[PDB]
Amino acid sequence: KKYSIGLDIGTNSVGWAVITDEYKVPSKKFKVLGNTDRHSIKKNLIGALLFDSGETAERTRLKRTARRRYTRRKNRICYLQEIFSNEMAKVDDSFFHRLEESFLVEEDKKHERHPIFGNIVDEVAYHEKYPTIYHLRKKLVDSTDKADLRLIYLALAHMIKFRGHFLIEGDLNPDNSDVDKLFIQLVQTYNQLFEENPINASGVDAKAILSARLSKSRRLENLIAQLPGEKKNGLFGNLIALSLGLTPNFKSNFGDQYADLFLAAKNLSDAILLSDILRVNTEITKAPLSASMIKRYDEHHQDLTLLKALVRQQLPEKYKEIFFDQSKNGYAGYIDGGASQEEFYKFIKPILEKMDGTEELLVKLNREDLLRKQRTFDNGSIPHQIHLGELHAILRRQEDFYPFLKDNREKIEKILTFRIPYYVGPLARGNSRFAWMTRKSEETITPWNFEEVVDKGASAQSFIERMTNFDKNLPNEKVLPKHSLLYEYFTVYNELTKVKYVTFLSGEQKKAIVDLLFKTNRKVTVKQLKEDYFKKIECFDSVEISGVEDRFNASLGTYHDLLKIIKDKDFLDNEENEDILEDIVLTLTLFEDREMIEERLKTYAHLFDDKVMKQLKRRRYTGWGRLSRKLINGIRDKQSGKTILDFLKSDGFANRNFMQLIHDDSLTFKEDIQKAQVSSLHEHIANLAGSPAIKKGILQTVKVVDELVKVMGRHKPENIVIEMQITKHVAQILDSRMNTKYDENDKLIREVKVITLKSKLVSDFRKDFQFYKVREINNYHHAHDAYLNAVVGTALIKKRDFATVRKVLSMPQVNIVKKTEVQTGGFSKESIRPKRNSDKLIARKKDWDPKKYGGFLWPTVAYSVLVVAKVEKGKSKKLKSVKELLGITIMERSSFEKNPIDFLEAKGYKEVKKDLIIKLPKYSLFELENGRKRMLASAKQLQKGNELALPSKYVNFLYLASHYEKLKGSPEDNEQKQLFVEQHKHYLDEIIEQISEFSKRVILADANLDKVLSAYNKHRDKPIREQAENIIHLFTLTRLGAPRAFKYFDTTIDPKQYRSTKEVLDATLIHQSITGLYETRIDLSQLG
RNA sequence: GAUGAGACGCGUUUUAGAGCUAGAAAUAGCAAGUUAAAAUAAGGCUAGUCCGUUAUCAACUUGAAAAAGUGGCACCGAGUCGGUGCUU
DNA sequence: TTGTACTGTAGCG
DNA sequence: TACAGTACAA
Repeated sequence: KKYSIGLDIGTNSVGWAVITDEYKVPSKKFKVLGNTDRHSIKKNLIGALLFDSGETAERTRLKRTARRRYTRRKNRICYLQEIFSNEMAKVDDSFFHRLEESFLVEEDKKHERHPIFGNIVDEVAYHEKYPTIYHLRKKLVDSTDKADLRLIYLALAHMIKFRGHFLIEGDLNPDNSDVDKLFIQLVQTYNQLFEENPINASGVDAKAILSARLSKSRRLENLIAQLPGEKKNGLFGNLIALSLGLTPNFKSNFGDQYADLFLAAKNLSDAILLSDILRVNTEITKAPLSASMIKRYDEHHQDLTLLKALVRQQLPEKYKEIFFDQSKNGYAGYIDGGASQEEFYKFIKPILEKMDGTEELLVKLNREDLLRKQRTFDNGSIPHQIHLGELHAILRRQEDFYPFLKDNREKIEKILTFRIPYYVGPLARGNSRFAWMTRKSEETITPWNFEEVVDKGASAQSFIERMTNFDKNLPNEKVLPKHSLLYEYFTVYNELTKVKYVTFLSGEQKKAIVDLLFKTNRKVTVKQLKEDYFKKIECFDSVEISGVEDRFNASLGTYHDLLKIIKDKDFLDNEENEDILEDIVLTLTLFEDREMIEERLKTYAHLFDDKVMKQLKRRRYTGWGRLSRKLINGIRDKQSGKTILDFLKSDGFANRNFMQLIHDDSLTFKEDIQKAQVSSLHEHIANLAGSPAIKKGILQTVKVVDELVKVMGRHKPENIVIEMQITKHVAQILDSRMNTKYDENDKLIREVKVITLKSKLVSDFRKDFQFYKVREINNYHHAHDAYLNAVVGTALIKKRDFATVRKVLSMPQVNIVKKTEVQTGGFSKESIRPKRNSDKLIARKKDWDPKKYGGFLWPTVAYSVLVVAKVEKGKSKKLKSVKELLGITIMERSSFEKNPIDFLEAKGYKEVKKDLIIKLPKYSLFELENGRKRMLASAKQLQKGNELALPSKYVNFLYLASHYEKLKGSPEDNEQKQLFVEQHKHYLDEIIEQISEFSKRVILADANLDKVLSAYNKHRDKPIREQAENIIHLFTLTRLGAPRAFKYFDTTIDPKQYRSTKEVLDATLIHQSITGLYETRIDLSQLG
């Protein structure tokens, strides 16, 4: 009557099995629908579900974010066009239209082919006068005469579109960029640090002595040569090296006294970077980025003509290969091909080594300066303030000439400078799953009127309530920051409570250790404890400490940070100010923009003010903690009256750890956790947590349990065995769904007992008693693993059977089911291919013909559709009937599901029989002659779908033949396995014949069969190890799935691809259930 | 560790940046090249500076959909399950 | 003009 | 690893 179900859940597989109380898997005659002759097939209640891995939403999030960025960039361009329209439309009637249709071929182009002027003479004059955009930018900055309005528009449109980063706040100044002033500040703070023997010095000429011309290690002698009173190994060399990112010997040169020197060295380093990002830097006043790129263009031109002359005169061989070929990573490949800067350097670098006199040019490669482009991967560090200043200079230079620039200077500057804040989110109207913003009005949001439309308080508060995460130990409670005061003091006390001294720590000792050392220094080591506390206070000469090895991993960074921003130390040591300080760290963790942070902290202005506020406004914290206030110093024990944290302060002689406070059942804390932890099936799965790779596994195993209950007359099991983010989720749902009855005195009736097991027990059961398994032979190991889970679980709850378990491990019929997916994702591969005459190119837009504009390729098929119809064939037309599959792609999926009939007559199929349209997803199973099974991978690709059910004794033979000397058991057992597997060595020559029969029956890969037979015969004499590993990889030939290229000793066998789905037109399609015990067999040969 | 927000720089694609000479030419020699526009999932309607690659999905009967319903047992054996016997 | 075989295709920090 | 591009059998 009663039965048990065993499960084994993985990321790609869910194994399931039914056992009785006699450890036997039942077999039942299952009814089969469809038009086939078969009405009932005998099936066993053991099998496994195979499925695709569940993906995280990350890639979707990146594509979403990028798509928003492109939309907003186009919107900025549209805003600038709207500003220009009223005047420039009088200047040039069709300028924006030409810039819009610049992409089109001339025959699609309604207006003239030249985008800017529309006349060839003025376009050539523009390109001669301004070969790059930077020349036009620099002229518009540096010219006082009346300029043409369209060129002004290209300048600001280039500047607004490609606007640079916002990693630096506020405005730029030479006080941060010019290295000399921060060097003066750094030497000033060093001198006030010691004042005995200072190196007093003026500013430094960093343009040679610290930037790329003598950067990194070279500055440690170049700058030292101007100040020989200090040295490269000295502390001045130390600060310069720290200003160059090196690791100097701080311990040899020498407390938070030196932290000022460290931070000033870091800001000096920042000054060198903002100097070196621009070539000209301080060498000229006008248009610094435009000037830098014009200089780069001039240097590129002269070095290019030098390089061409030198190649043409001294080594004319491969002159065409460099400058004409455009395929072998030459200069023509650098410009007209897809060769990077470093690839072009790497191509000509052995060349330049071979040629003579290249030294003056090769250093430009060694400095990465040679023939650089103006649009490069290195432009990512360009701040937006440079473009802002350039745009401001252009509008101030043309303010009086064009009045609408004077009326809209702040408008254009706001278009460039506006950033949607971290906390506002998307500017939706409720039609977004992600948006949380609250409007204070119902109108269009522009950057000019952003500050009077969004309710920043309500949007901010919603942002707090969404972004806050919730505690793993109690999911209803808000987490603290990882940089919270109580979080750091929690982990400091939790690390300190496991320290034992020999001459455990008591409460007063721990409190004094924290008050004299942890609340004084960032890093505390064992030597500091035994020297500054035990000898100083406890008067202990010799102390041995075993709790901590070298130093404490936890530290009070946040405490000393607050002690830095305000020096009112007793205020930090006051328990009344704890919640206020928690609110500040909650403020800086959540927000990154200065405005709303300023609004939140301004409430506390009546406690402290001025310099402390202006200082603390620059601090920011990142990350979030794993614990809540309501657990650390929250719930209280009934008998002791102490929390987690109160127990951490004092626990008598034996000190108890947070995990062991949870683990101990003698307190009410476990009860307090479990009574508060608890918080349609689709509605029930819609809220659960965990990684996507395992959530799929849980949902599919509960569905498998649903189908299994449906099979067995709705009778419940006696117990269900479950394998071990998911640590209670493994049981949670199935306890809730099986156990649905309760009484007034019994809180829950245990009709089904959910038994939890670890993989160590089942693996040890397998390793001890010769019931071995491998992954390469077949996917029967999942079902065998689950059935073994059921066996051991029932045996342990209860506590010829060995013959039964060996027979079940050697039963051939196991219901392997590959779950059938409609494919979802991007409908094509992302590389845009160039123009071609092929019709296979996918159009990138509705009006862009891919024969002229290129397009995408490799489309993805969501599912295939079997159609029977008449197709127009032949010059002398007649209507021939045909049955064939057609692959529906992801882009055509919706258009197919709106009206399948019209979509099929769009493709050439007429007189389509509508009722015989069958939907075939990926991994649709077809059966053919001699039991050959083929799996539909696409409309024009099949896959292997048959299992080689090799008897268990030979699988034992293969496992023992491998791992020949790495058992790590006992010598008697190891030598017994070796001699016992040597006594069966003829199993090798029988298993190769097993492979031959099964592959000749259902794989049909005869050339590959002869290849592996010849390679086996000519490698017969090699020993057990490497032979026994190569037969393991030959099961790739017989394994279900796509045909992969496996490899023998030396030869590599290419896969045999089944690129023909014509044979499944007459096969028997199997509609297999999630457990596969119910099937619907349709004989497609009777259709059409 | 799941999950979200805001940004930047590249890349790709088509076009614009007049190629010259010898040429019946299939072409040969030379010059030139660094930049810009437009798009970056086709598109969708509640038209938002929003959404569109995450999750979900055997077949049949009801139901717009949600969702519900849809398939006997015992024994002997085992090449992807077969056979024997009761039952409506 | 239609099927097969072999090799190459794939946008990130 | 599904699909593309080129190269042959009829």
